[PDB]
Amino acid sequence: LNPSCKIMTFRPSMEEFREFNKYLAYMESKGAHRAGLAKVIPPKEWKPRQCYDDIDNLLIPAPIQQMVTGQSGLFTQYNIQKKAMTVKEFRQLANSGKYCTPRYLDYEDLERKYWKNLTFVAPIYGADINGSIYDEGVDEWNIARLNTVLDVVEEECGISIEGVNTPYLYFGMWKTTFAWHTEDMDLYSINYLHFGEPKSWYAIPPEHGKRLERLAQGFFPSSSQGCDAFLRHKMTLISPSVLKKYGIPFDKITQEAGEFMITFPYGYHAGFNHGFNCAESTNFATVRWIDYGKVAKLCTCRKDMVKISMDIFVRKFQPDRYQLWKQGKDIYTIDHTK
Ligand SMILES: O=C(O)CNC(=O)C(=O)O
Ligand SMILES: [Cl-]
Ligand code: NI
Ligand SMILES: [Zn+2]
Repeated sequence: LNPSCKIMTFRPSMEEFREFNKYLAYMESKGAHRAGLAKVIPPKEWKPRQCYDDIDNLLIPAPIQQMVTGQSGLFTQYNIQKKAMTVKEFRQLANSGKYCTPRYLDYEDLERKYWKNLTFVAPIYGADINGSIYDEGVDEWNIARLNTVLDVVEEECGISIEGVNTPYLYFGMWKTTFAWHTEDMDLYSINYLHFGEPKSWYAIPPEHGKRLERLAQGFFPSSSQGCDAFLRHKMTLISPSVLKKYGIPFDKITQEAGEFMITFPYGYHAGFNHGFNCAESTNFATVRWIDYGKVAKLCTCRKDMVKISMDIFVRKFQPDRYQLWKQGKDIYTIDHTK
């Protein structure tokens, strides 16, 4: 139990680290999941890639100019697609006077500059690129193959996981933003920062998630009017100032190069990149997630949003409740602490 619900940081030895699934279980046994987010710093000797030089040549097919509109800690974000770009070209763009990180004293100061400068120059994010940049043969915490319940269902049972378990690359520059969200189907996610400047995160404990949603609904009654789960559009920014004022409990932490972040089922998070960087992420599941999956509020307003059938997971891992669940009689409220 982690009763404060504060974001925990783990520093495993190489032996404790080798097995991702085992380590995640250890993390949750210390109450890591109550914060909605955790940091894992792997041992210094562990390198998922020996040389990042070739990545400069990688193509970013569809870079995204992030346009923010709003005022005083409350913003909506929309994307404008830009020309394809190599990573080398993107790096040079990010480091130019227009797009580079401002001078700052410390992270708190930099955070302050972010919220103050959001509606000026629009940053460009190289987001959602299919792929992994781990060397072949790296078997520890390989984002491309984590072997979680998600992978078992896909391979043993022939069920479509939706490419929820496929790796994505994200090249950030200063001010590039990720709006408040939980993962598709309220899954876990894992995020590794390969190289470059940090990434700052805000997190809300799963046990206070509904309070963020309520606050969001108040500030964007428009958005809310058109969609039960509008936060899933990933367009809504709410500053910590606004959160503090309305008493939404949250925590913050900065991920540095070589660090893993793990977000947990129904753990709301958001944040921004400090400058040029490269992160790799995917979604994954555990048995504990199943109850979240069966109860997840989905996007009602679009066509192609991600929706995974929960039938196989309930049938295979919750056989005691399967029939009751299919009858609509599996009624419960989730203990985000267990
Ligand atoms: O780095 C980003 O663009 C945001 N990442 C996440 O929301 C995540 O890894 O779960
Ligand atoms: Cl700035
Ligand atoms: Ni996320
Ligand atoms: Zn929607």
